[PDB]
Amino acid sequence: EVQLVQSGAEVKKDLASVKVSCKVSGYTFTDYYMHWVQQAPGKGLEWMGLVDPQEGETTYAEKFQGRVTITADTSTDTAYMELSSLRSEDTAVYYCAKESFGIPHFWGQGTLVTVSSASTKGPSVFPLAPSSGTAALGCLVKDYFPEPVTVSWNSGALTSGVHTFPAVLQSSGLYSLSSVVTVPSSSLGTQTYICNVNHKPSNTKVDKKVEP
Amino acid sequence: PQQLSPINIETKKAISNARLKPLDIHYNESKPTTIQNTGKLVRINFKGGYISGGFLPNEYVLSSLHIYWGKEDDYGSNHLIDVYKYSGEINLVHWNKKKYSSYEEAKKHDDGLIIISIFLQVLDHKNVYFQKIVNQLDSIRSANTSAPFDSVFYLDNLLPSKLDYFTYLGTTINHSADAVWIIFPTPINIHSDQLSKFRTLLSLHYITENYRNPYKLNDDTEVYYSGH
Amino acid sequence: IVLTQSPGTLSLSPGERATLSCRASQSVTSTYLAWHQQKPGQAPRLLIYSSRATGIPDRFSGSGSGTDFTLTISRLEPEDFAVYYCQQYGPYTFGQGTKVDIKRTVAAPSVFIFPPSDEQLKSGTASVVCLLNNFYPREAKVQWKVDNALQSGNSQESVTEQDSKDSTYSLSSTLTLSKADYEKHKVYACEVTHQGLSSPVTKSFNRGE
Ligand code: NA
Ligand code: NA
Ligand code: NA
Ligand code: NA
Ligand code: NA
Repeated sequence: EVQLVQSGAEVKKDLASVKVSCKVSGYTFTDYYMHWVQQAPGKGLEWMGLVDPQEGETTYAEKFQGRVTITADTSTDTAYMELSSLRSEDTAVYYCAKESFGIPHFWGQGTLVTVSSASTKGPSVFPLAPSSGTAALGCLVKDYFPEPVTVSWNSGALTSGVHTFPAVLQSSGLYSLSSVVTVPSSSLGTQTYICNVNHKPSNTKVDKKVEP
Repeated sequence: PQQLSPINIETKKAISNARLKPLDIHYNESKPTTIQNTGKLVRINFKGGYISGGFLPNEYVLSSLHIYWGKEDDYGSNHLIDVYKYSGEINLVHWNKKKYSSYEEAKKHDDGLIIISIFLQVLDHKNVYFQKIVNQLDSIRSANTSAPFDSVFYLDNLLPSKLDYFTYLGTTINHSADAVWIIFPTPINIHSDQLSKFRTLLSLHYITENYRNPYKLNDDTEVYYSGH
Repeated sequence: IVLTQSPGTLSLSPGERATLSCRASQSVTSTYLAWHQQKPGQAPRLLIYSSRATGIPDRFSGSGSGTDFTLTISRLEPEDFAVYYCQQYGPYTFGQGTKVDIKRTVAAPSVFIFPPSDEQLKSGTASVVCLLNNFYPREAKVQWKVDNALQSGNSQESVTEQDSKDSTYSLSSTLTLSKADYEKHKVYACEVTHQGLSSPVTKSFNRGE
């Protein structure tokens, strides 16, 4: 019945303005309110504002006031959300959402707006070899922007006992994750272990043999 | 210049024009969709319905309805007739669809909006038709809250018994847009218990009153009156 | 204005009952509070507004008034394990969130230190990783020591989501230094405290060994 189709994820430099969209279908746009919500990565939900699409009358949260503009296009059944002066901390997922009983009833899928001065750089994969009955080994994926990056072991053959961690943003602005696997120590010298790193935004496919 | 709304209607100063034909109201096909508490007032959204004839260039389609009231039953309408005020006011909003691409656009032009004003007068008589709206108010007690109008309701039944009218070029009540007013001075009658449910609605505090206080009729502004 | 949910995180098994609660600073006028479910990497979902949303099953039920409200899930399930939020309307402030994880027996971290690679050292920087694997609960602590000088502010960390097959959390810890700074010390180590561990564990290596 009701579908909310939001615009695709964006990457923006500092001091820029992004305009996220929401495409609405399966109900009368103007008969209900329309909400917008923030969700920074890891942290929880925070209400940004709302709009009456019938008259285009808005009220924003005072926290977001001035640096946000919600709009509603009754012709194209499209709500919009415009962030004014973008900053590092504005990196978040932005949900449009249809109101139904005073509150956001049906949510959209969000739009991952990401804010950085950092240019598109490919990673540098380095090994995490042990020395030393089970043993750990891995690959450190480093110095890359933006997200995401996929990692697999032995061309997707070794899935069991694996842990690919979430990334951390370094002070340089570039992300840096690590992938690891726990293996029997008896099969250390015999069995080969290769990590398959894939970072699509720079076309950087890298395979790395992991040996002591 | 702009003529702010609402105003007082000096019946004695109203000018009678022969170019007014009889007003023609077709709400027979108009079914309500959702009812809304906007934080400031009750709004009832309509699909279908239009008005024509009279001084109108063409058909104007029915968009929605607003409801206004006061702190006390005796004084709560927007517009006034010779400084007399009714208990409340229904504002039926229409726009020029023949011409414009949208309501949103219609607001931008002085031929875009036509708002019919129906007066609410509290007597000792439960209005069976108006009750249908009253029955909804629990669903929209919270602010900025929409809900499906959950009953059968013909908007035609809220029309006055006498459809003689005043008309003037004013604005919307919130001053957002120019608008032409059609004001029926004959009110429909309701009970005090019906109007009291509205005052329990929450605001953006409760919405105990929501009418706008009147403005000076501008020197160039004329108010026309049709003898039905 | 301000809502605070209890607990910080609520641990339980399938089949039994979950009692989530949200408490507020000021009176929630006319008792207008709502409860939203959010599974990871996903859109939130309106459960209740003590009013059932259509689509939401008979398991769930909300209640309360004033400044004390409670979401109750009788007869849990595996899909029900998510992050939960309470919202106050009728403004629109959200609760800080309650994470519903899975109740597993008290496990302990298999700790492993990893030195930097020579290929990285070429560049001019060096990364010292410390892995802690498959433990419960999530609350773990890691302390880096360089010549037994206790380190802070040069560490960064990650944590995996609760692993779906064995109900445990793993943890990376990336210590970072320049090659000049790195090549002026000997004994690099990671001290790992955890509740499951009856006493603190250390793991370590000596540079170039
Ligand atoms: Na949904
Ligand atoms: Na060797
Ligand atoms: Na014009
Ligand atoms: Na004003
Ligand atoms: Na004004």
